[PDB]
Amino acid sequence: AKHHPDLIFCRKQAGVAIGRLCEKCDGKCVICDSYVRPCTLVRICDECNYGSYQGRCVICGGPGVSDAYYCKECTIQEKDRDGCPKIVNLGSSKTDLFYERKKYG
Amino acid sequence: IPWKVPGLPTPIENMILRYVKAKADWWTNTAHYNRERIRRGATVDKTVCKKNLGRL
Amino acid sequence: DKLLVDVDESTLSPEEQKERKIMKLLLKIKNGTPPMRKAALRQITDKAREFGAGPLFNQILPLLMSPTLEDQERHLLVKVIDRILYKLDDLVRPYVHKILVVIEPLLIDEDYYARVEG
Amino acid sequence: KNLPLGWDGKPIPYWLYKLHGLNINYNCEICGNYTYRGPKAFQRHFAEWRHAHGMRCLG
Amino acid sequence: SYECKLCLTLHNNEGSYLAHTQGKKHQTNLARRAAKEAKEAPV
Amino acid sequence: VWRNTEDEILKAAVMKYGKNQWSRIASLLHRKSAKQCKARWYEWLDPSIKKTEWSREEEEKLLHLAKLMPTQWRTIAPIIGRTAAQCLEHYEFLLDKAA
RNA sequence: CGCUUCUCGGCCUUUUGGCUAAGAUCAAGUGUAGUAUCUGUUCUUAUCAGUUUAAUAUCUGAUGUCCUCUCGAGGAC
Ligand SMILES: [Zn+2]
Ligand SMILES: [Zn+2]
Ligand SMILES: [Zn+2]
Repeated sequence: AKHHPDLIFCRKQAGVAIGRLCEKCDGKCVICDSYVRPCTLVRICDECNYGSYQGRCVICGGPGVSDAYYCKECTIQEKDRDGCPKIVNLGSSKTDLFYERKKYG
Repeated sequence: IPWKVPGLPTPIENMILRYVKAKADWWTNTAHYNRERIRRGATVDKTVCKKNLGRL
Repeated sequence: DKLLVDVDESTLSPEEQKERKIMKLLLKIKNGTPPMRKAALRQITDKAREFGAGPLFNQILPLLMSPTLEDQERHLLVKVIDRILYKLDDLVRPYVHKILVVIEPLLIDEDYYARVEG
Repeated sequence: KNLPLGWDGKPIPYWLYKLHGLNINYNCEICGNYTYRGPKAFQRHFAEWRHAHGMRCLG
Repeated sequence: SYECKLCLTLHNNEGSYLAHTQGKKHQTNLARRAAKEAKEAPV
Repeated sequence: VWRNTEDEILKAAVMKYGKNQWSRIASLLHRKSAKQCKARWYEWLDPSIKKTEWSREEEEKLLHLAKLMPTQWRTIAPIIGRTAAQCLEHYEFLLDKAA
């Protein structure tokens, strides 16, 4: 997302499987990282919906609870045409916070 | 803490020392007396206990 | 152990040995406050190519071989090895087999995040 | 000694002299082979009276 | 924010500004401003 | 440790407030305690701390004393007018250049 | 007219009600990423050649031929 530049997206061909977000992350656009005006639905790459990953939070990786949408901006500038936005790197943040957790308590 | 302000007309300083000596001696003697009360048990109080501790 | 004694930098005429000395900033990375960690990590990321692979790995890998590695220390060292890997691109070609000989265990271990990292 | 003056009234640090290119000399034939010190003085001189007068003498 | 008109430097805290006044930068600017001013006056 | 900014704020705060309310003062800077302010002021900051090198006579006195009254630095340091820290390290330094 | 003293007008200074146990008391979240500002510290070498740069810079390297004096010097070239 716009906030950790170390993150990556799948960027293969979109498909027909809709994308879902955890209850934790829910309520936002995936890219413009805002919280408003959902216009259109997300679609994800075939691999990025294969396997156990049926119904996972694109971002948080967790349980699918709702649908994932696109802000009015991103759909106006057509940033919504770059295929799977599935993030195929976990990122340092989750790792480090879990590690400090295991240390502390 | 030695209080020594130099420019004072010596007779004025003489007065002030007479008076502070009076007052401090009164302070002491009342401390002697309250502590004797408190050791004799005579009375209670939540102030004249903390006050006397401080003075003593 | 080197860090215990002291000697002047010029007298450390083996300027590669000077490099090694200042490289033992690794200890600051390993143990040290969050700010020590951040500053050290930037130091090493950007002086990476200046240091070069040989010294870096020859002084990193022994750590990772430590029996007394705890968790934090380990994930920290893998963080660095990653960042320097992103700077040194080819220079690792001589050092691959070493890198694997140490990373491999992360592939088979009960931690999840350790597997995904390695 | 070997460096120019400033509004402080004393010479400039030798690295400032090199950084501003004041160690580079540019000659202008139209100005009577006058030597300008550094790129800024040599860019300004095209609008200065000496160059304008040289151009006027050439018609 | 706090500005030194002699050095054209910005200072965030009042602590930063007082520490800037004791500097090779501030002091040398103060001393240069000093000597120049003195020389610069005139039946 | 202390940074020059905290140091300057200390100077000003003291000269304003007088030497007696360290609570207000330490309330001012973050990550500074009233005990520390008091200690630092009397140790280093206060103007009466004489900051020069040791005379030969001062070192004569120091050495002689630290031989007279072993390891009592807060007893000595008033007698030669420096802090316990100055007396201590400087006696260490004389002892090391001797040996 | 000179001296001196007093009266007043124009006015360029400081100016919280005290005692008590200095009345009593005396707060800081964490992490990940990046920038800015101060404090600090340092370049006079001459060419040439190279590297590199938009241009410097940087960085890299070396200090016409012969003799001799002590990088300098004299002469036959
Ligand atoms: Zn968006
Ligand atoms: Zn995908
Ligand atoms: Zn999520």
